[PDB]
Amino acid sequence: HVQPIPPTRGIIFDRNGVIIADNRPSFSQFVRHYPLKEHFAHSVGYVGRINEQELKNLDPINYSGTHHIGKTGIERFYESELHGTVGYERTDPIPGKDIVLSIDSRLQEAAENALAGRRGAIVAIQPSTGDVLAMVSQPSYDPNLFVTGISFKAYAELRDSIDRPLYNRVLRGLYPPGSTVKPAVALAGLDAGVVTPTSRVFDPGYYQLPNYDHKYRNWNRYGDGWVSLESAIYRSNDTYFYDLAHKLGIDRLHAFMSRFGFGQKVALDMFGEADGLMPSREWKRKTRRQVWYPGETLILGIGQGYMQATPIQLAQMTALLANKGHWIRPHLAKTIDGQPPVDPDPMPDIVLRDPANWDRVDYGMQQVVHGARGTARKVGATSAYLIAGKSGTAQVRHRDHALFVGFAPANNPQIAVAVMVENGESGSGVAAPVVKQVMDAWLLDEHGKLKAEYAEPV
Ligand SMILES: *C(=O)N1C[C@H](NOS(=O)(=O)O)CC[C@H]1C(=O)NNC(=O)[C@@H]1CCNC1
Ligand SMILES: [Cl-]
Repeated sequence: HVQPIPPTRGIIFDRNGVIIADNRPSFSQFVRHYPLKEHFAHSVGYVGRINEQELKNLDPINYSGTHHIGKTGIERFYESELHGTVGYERTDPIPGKDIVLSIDSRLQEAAENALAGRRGAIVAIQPSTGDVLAMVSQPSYDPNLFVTGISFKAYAELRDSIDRPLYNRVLRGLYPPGSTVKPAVALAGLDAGVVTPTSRVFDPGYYQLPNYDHKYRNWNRYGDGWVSLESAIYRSNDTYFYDLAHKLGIDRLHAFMSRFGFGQKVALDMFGEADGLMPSREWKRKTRRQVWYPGETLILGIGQGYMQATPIQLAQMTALLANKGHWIRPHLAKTIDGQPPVDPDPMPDIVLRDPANWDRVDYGMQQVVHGARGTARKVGATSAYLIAGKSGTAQVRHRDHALFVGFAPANNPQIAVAVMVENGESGSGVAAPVVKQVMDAWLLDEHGKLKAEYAEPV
């Protein structure tokens, strides 16, 4: 008599080879094991028993003897590769393909530590390679409770908590990116030619389009005076980008911010990534069926309105500013079966008509943290490396979310981080120190100094 044999699920490693997912022996068959538990619930995901629906959507041959299936995260997206082929009693089953993740969990743990128990999300990207060095969504849960079947009570402890431990804030958490988009908006205006690196704008504390008497007010009521590209970035002036978005138009704004990855998903291998929203004139005609008003473009110049962005879309934009426009999609899976995965649908690189604008916007982001009048100047006083970042706030009872993106070292980008702290208020005061703690753990040795590898200038 012949009898089928199930295959063993592929092992999951981090970027340094620490095991993220084993298989443990049980009797009356292997169970999947997550030896780091909550530190990867939203990155790797988990597996569970196979339901009524997914059984009529799986090979009865290859999945014979396989009673569990990927549910979310990496286990699902690469369920095919991690599964394998069955054997027969001896045709031996070929074990599932092993996956090496890009995440360094010495940075994943340091990021969760930097979040300090607050609800939110942290995403770290290596801009030259696209490796997702960290993917953090707080709070967490133990993925080892669904592998065997989770008690309908313990599920409720997850489901009926208002902190939402099941919410993957990195992938399905959509927030108005706020002031953090202003570097990309500046590049949109600089590219079109409506604004030049030295062209000035007087800030009386408000902006009016040449038709209405209505005033679009600056976050500083009394104004910043004459502001240029750099002054507009390290002070995050709203009137400068009110004026920039006006002279640019939403037709060429939505097109530019789309090439930065806003609108649809950015990553290569992230299950259930929300597209986000980059509003255009065609969207509002479909969705709301009303003509686009020129006042709706000005709120977009400072990252507001109906615009929706996921914390990974933000981090990819941060890596893009670090990468000088070379488009490489973020990806968790570093290698599959020992070779890196290939992007089937790449994104075109962002080729500016004056490539020096990259260094000018980066220098504006650079003075955000280190300038004498930067919003996050206190963060730069405690730094051993140059940080080209920018703080912001998201729009929302309770307060509003604090945001801060940034890459470092500014002159040789090795890390790109985007942080969203729920109800943090001060992008400069809470979200900025979290980036610097995440960036510190990646760049600093264990004695507080910058690593030898990253110090040399290029
Ligand atoms: C961007 O989101 N803004 C710029 C400020 N810089 O962030 S931080 O606090 O330095 O870290 C933060 C506030 C936010 C802002 O409010 N910008 N201005 C507006 O939204 C209009 C002025 C008041 N009504 C809207
Ligand atoms: Cl200030």
